[PDB]
Amino acid sequence: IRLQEDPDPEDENLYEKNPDSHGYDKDPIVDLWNMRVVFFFGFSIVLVLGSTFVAYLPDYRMQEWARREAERLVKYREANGLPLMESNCFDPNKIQLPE
Amino acid sequence: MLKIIIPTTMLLPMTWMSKHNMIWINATVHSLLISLISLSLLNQLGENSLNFSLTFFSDSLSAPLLVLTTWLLPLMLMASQSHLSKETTTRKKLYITMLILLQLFLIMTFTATELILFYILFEATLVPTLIIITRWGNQTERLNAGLYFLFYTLAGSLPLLVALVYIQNTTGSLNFLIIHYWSHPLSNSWSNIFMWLACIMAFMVKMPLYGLHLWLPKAHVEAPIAGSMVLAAVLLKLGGYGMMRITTILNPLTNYMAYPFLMLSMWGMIMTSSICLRQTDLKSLIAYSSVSHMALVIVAIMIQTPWSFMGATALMIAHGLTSSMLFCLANTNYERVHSRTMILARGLQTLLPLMATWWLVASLTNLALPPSINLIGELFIITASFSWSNITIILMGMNMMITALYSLYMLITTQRGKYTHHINNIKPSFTRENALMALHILPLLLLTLNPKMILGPLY
Amino acid sequence: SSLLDLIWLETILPKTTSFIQMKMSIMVSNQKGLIKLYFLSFLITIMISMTLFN
Amino acid sequence: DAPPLTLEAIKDRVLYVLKLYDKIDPEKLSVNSHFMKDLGLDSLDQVEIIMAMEDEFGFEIPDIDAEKLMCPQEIVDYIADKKDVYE
Amino acid sequence: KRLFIIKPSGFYDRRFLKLMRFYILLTGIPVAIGITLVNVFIGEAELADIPEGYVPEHWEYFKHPISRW
Amino acid sequence: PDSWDKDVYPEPPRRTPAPAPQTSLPNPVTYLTKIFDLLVDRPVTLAREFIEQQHAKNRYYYYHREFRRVPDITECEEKDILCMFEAEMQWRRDYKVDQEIVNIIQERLKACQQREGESYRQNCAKELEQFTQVSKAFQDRYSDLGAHYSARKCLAKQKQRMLAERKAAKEAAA
Amino acid sequence: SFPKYKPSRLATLPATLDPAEYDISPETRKAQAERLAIRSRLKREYLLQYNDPNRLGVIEDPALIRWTYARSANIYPNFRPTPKTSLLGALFGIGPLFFWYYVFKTDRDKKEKLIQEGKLDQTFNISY
Amino acid sequence: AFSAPAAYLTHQQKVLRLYKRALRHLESWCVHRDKYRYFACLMRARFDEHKNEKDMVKATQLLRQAEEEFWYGQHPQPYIFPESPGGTSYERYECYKVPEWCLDDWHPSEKAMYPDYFAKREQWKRLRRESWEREVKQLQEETPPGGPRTEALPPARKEGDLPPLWWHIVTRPRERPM
Amino acid sequence: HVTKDMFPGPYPKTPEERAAAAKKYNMRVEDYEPYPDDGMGYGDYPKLPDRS
Ligand SMILES: CCCCCCCCCCCCCCCCCC(=O)OC[C@H](COP(=O)([O-])OCC(O)COP(=O)([O-])OC[C@@H](COC(=O)CCCCCCCCCCCCCCCCC)OC(=O)CCCCCCCCCCCCCCCCC)OC(=O)CCCCCCCCCCCCCCCCC
Ligand SMILES: CCCCCCCCCCCCCCCCCC(=O)OC[C@H](COP(=O)([O-])OCC[N+](C)(C)C)OC(=O)CCCCCCCCCCCCCCCCC
Ligand SMILES: CCCCCCCCCCCCCCCCC[C@@H](O)O[C@H](CO[C@H](O)CCCCCCCCCCCCCCC)COP(=O)(O)OCC[N+](C)(C)C
Ligand SMILES: CCCCCCCC/C=C\CCCCCCCC(=O)O[C@H](COC(=O)CCCCCCC/C=C/CCCCCCCC)COP(=O)(O)OCCN
Ligand SMILES: CCCCCCCC/C=C\CCCCCCCC(=O)O[C@H](COC(=O)CCCCCCC/C=C/CCCCCCCC)COP(=O)(O)OCCN
Ligand SMILES: *P(=O)(O)OCC(C)(C)[C@H](O)C(=O)NCCC(=O)NCCSC(=O)CCCCCCCCCCCCC
Repeated sequence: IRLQEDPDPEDENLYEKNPDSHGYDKDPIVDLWNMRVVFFFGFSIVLVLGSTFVAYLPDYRMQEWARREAERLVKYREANGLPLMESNCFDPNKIQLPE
Repeated sequence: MLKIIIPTTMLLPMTWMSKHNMIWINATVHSLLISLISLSLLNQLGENSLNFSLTFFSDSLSAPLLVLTTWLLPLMLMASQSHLSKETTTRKKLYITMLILLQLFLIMTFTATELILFYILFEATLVPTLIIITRWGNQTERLNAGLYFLFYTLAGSLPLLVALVYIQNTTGSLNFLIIHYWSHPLSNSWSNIFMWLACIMAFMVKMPLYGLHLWLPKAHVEAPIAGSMVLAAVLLKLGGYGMMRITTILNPLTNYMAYPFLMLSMWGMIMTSSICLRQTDLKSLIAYSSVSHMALVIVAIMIQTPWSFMGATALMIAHGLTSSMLFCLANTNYERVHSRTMILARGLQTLLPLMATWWLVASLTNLALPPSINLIGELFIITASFSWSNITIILMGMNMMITALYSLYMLITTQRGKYTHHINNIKPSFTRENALMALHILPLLLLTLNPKMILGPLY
Repeated sequence: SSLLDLIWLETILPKTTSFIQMKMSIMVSNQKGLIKLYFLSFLITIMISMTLFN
Repeated sequence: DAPPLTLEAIKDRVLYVLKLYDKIDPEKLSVNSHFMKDLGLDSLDQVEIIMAMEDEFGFEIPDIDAEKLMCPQEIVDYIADKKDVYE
Repeated sequence: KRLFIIKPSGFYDRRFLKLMRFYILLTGIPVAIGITLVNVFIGEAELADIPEGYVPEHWEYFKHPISRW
Repeated sequence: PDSWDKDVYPEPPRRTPAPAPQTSLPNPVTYLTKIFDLLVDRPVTLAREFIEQQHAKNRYYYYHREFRRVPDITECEEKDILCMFEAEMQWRRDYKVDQEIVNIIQERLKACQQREGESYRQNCAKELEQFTQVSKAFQDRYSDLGAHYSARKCLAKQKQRMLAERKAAKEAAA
Repeated sequence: SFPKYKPSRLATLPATLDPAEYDISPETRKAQAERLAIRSRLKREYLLQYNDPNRLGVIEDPALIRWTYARSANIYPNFRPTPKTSLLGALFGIGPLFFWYYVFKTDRDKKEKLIQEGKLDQTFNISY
Repeated sequence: AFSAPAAYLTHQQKVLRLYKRALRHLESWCVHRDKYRYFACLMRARFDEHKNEKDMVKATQLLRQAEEEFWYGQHPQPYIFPESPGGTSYERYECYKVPEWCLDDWHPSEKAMYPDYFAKREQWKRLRRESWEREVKQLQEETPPGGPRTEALPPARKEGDLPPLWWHIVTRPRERPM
Repeated sequence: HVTKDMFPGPYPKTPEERAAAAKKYNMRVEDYEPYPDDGMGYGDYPKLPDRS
């Protein structure tokens, strides 16, 4: 041997001292409460509440607004015989091309 | 963003002031609360971004990445408390401090509105990661892995700093909004070619590009479980976020300069999948799978179409979740048998049934199974590549076949067959490990239910 | 796995760069600490600076 | 599903097959008789006997093991051990 | 003659699944009941023309009661 | 139903032939329709009547947001950031509305195909030409702008189209 | 007589058809005995550790350790640039890249030429 | 399976293995019992014809030619018993085989559901622990100094001992465990 | 518990090294055979028969 070194310790099993262990801590009470807070907060609060919050987020992306605007535009343009999609994005009168 | 930034900097003193047995409980609970608060960032706009102040802003690209970071912190705490039982209180608190610092840097990285502040934070993420790897890794090779990771990233990113300060001198600003509104075409010249190279090479190294990827297996295999989880799920996505952001000022030169990187990405996607087929180590298999998926994301960014960016965002989020879960599963197996070899532990389905179910679900998401967001992103990238050219479909189909092959090979090897006879210490799965897998996998399926939340700004 | 990842991609960038840096480090630091030698070096430097810099 | 095997049933079936063998005299055949020491058969006869037992019980006896079964009692013990029969 | 079937421990997997079900249904069931009560009694808004001289709010631009809240 | 606009989403009048039975055998479809109306339709209609009664007691309204027009990128001066921002936002909103118009025309096309059934190739010629025109205009406007599209890029594309058309007209008139 | 069997790498030669199986030397018998002795020694070691009532964990396999080490960590130290290695590396690492570059470059050049000449069917191609 | 193999197969062992394999493949060709009986008797006639042969060189050459003939004329799809290595029911019940060490990780409530079984199991565990030293001592006394020359194991020579290295053989999972 | 002397090493060039490699890999000296030293990184790992 080249050193005064400790032997490699045996692996510690959490189920030996505490058969009904959750794997969080050596102390039974701390282990139980760690399980409880993780399950409650994570699953209940974050999963359920965040999923329902995201489901009912207000329509700030303007999908339904854009659909209603498109319906108004289509109704007006087909009533008057105009093309449904304008051929140009901008006004050629406003655009000044080089000679 | 301060309502999310300050609670992290308050996680720090709370961690250092809590009792010796309440550190894990406090850190986990308040990380979950901060994740819930960060869920409010998903209410984005259709026209522009959320310009909170002069320093921070949020977008449809930043918000899912922030949510993923904040959600990943408590999972890392759970895995860490698994493997750090015998540590001293001071060193446990130092580990939690490194994790909290990494999360704070990542938050400010995704929300930084200037390219220079973004650079400072995205380079600041290196120190906690390097400390975590080279200090709390198990094997001898953690030191060499840390050296490889650090020097690859810095060699990539220093020319980026030079290019950024040059662009600030040239145009007067590095603000993302201003450089978006005042962008000009990049003429075909050698100077412009090397500017393009500086920026893109920084982020390609961070991605990684095939051929610049060896640091990834080295670091991901040799890091502790929390280090592996954050390296794959979030730190690989700094490259994608940066490449998406910085390509505003690189057109039309990106049309001509993307050929070498597209060729490298497609062929290396094939090559890394084939490597995965013949890997004797489980962690290396997961790392090379990460490389293949990031190659697909690089292809998406380089072809640079509205359909490719949405696929890139979806694939980045999905890969983060899936790879983190796979690393956690492999780590549970390792904590049983203290070896990373894939054929050592077999019959784990007949020894641990619920973990076999978790393995099945993670491997079903790893390969693109519809309607998962993994498949959604992969399919959008494939469609954009098909519009780019019609042989990209050949390469993409080959990659999908090989991905299914190696994913199911990993599942069958570890879980099926007959158990190793002499491994007589496979204790039943802990509630902590089961809850970790559930918390990884349920958000993925919910994201399948609502997919517009992770499709990026181009949606 | 072997020929490209473990062998040639490793040889091109990181192995060759590390070898070059190690060789140059050995060359720079391999000095006997002789004032005669590095003062002769100073003389050469002074002559070069006087002549080739204008 | 199928009725479990018993030691008596296995013994009855092996002796039944052996009494249906023509080269064995059914009158002097017992459960302890040796195929070659006191029945006068040879190695090929023993091979055929083992194959007949394989067809009788519907499973295979590997050649490494079958070469040693020189007694109906030895065959019974082998088959009971392989089928997990203890009664 | 019944024989003992040697099996791994299912207690821990059963306990985890039971706890997971309890804690999802601890908040999920009240949320489902509340969503049903809101939907049945406080219906969705109906589209209307903006009265002249009246300036609405953003929640008044949204439709579902929960989204407006 | 007054839920949607019949002009925006047209449907032809539904011609349902009257039954003309020629057998004494009872119609199982008719018997089962009667059973379905007794067991399912009546309970669901009662439930909806109760819910709609509860809704009418809590009546409240939501409005459609109105955006006024602002000067566009053609009128905005060079590197005038505020006018550029307003014009860019307006162009983005118009892009969204155009996308939804194309979606409406596609819905018309799909519904007509399914409705006509075995004679769709002839009976849906009106919807096919309308979709062709709308899609061609939409493509010419927003075809190849890229991931980082903007009002400036679309203006450059339109200026290029106008130059090409002017050149072609000059060559034709030559 | 009967047609002969030609072994391949993926359909090997049966032991019963191997000519060396019917030409046995007295040194062949002692080689077989030595191999069996090695196997018996290894089996005894493994079985003792396996049936130990006090053993808990994994019986470490040095052969498995050596295999995994030789497959990954011992490759570069034992790699030398030879003509064969250099040519195989250059081929397998450069040829595919330039082949695919040529294929995609040619395809996209044809596509853009058709686009410019205005004879490519681009109708209904809205999503890109 | 149950028996330790030797360093080599003798000529007689090779001949008998060829005889059994040839009869099995002949039965696979001759599906019907009467046809199989006829051709099996002819096959045994050939073996008995060459049964008495003093020249071992000629005997080995005969065996080699017989092996070549068998390989040429073997059935491409020979009959395999369901539980045999090539069979359809091979290794079907391996996923149902669980070890007794897996049994002892049970929760106390689970173990309380089987009070009588676990008392006998504790008796077996005590019996295993009380004999290990005698087993290892007997193994190390009877081995040659060079080491084990074969895989065979000795019995228990005393009235209170157990055959060394017996636990996993005795307590192996049942063939139809679940 | 594997020592540094029980790992794969470089290609053996002397009969003493071939004997040491054979003993390390639990093989007879007569049966031990490395891969050819073509610089592919095989080292002194044995070349076993290519069967399954
Ligand atoms: C505020 C919380 C922290 C936030 C940090 C943010 C950044 C701040 C930087 C400066 C911080 C101040 C200086 C602290 C020095 C501490 C030294 C020490 O002894 O620490 C242990 C000490 C307790 O242990 P001890 O009893 O002294 O026993 C020590 C023995 O060594 C025990 O024996 P042992 O053997 O078990 O211990 C060995 C251990 C002992 O080693 C140590 O303790 C050394 C700790 C690190 C050295 C200091 C570095 C300073 C430079 C800046 C970077 C710091 C980042 C990490 C900060 C760690 C803070 C502890 O060494 C190791 O294990 C070696 C590990 C090697 C790797 C890790 C070390 C380096 C980490 C830093 C590098 C990464 C930086 C990334 C870049 C970004 C930077 C922001 O911890 C403390 O006292 C905690 C300090 C904070 C207390 C709370 C303060 C706030 C109170 C409430 C405020 C409320 C405000 C109002 C709110 C509104 C409502 C009212
Ligand atoms: C025990 C189980 C059942 C109950 C569960 C707990 C409550 C469930 C949700 C509320 C139920 C109904 C309450 C109505 C209150 C308003 C009455 C009214 O006239 O409103 C008119 C208004 C009309 O909409 P408005 O936008 O025009 O309102 C104008 C502004 N005020 C409100 C001032 C008039 O409707 C609402 O306010 C709708 C509110 C919907 C519910 C909001 C989210 C829930 C808030 C509580 C926290 C989360 C609880 C989730 C469930 C439990 C989780 C653990
Ligand atoms: C025993 C079990 C058997 C298997 C059963 C499960 C398998 C069946 C799955 C199929 C059934 C699905 C049920 C669908 C019910 C309808 C609800 C769903 O459709 O709503 C979704 C809502 O989306 C979901 O909320 C998804 C939320 C995504 C998760 C949010 C994050 C949760 C926090 C965790 C953080 C993780 C971060 C990861 C990176 C972001 C989709 O949006 P939408 O239907 O139109 O909303 C309706 C409300 N409206 C009308 C007002 C609009
Ligand atoms: C629909 C949502 C409503 C949910 C409301 C939830 C509010 C909190 C309820 C759950 C708290 C759990 C504990 C509740 C009371 C404690 C019960 C008790 O006495 O047990 C304690 C429990 O102690 C704990 O485990 C500590 C956890 C309780 C404190 C942590 C919760 C504080 C969270 C504050 C939430 C506010 C955040 C809002 C701002 C958002 C910030 C981003 C003793 O256990 P130990 O200390 O571990 O035993 C060892 C002693 N020898
Ligand atoms: C259809 C698939 C083709 C694949 C791509 C096409 C490339 C050509 C095919 C391979 C040619 C060489 C590529 C690299 C292969 C290296 C050769 C090699 O491995 O052996 C070298 C020999 O190489 C050399 O040292 C000398 C360099 C050149 C010799 C080999 C290249 C000669 C190729 C012939 C050119 C083509 C001939 C044209 C014929 C008509 C074709 C239309 C070492 O020899 P050994 O020690 O015996 O190791 C082998 C162990 N069994
Ligand atoms: P018991 O211990 O009495 O066994 C006696 C033996 C045979 C061991 C003798 O003592 C002995 O060694 N005799 C001399 C060696 C000898 O028998 N050589 C000849 C053996 S092979 C032989 O000649 C028979 C071959 C003919 C059959 C060939 C089979 C090929 C047909 C296969 C067809 C498969 C599908 C139909």
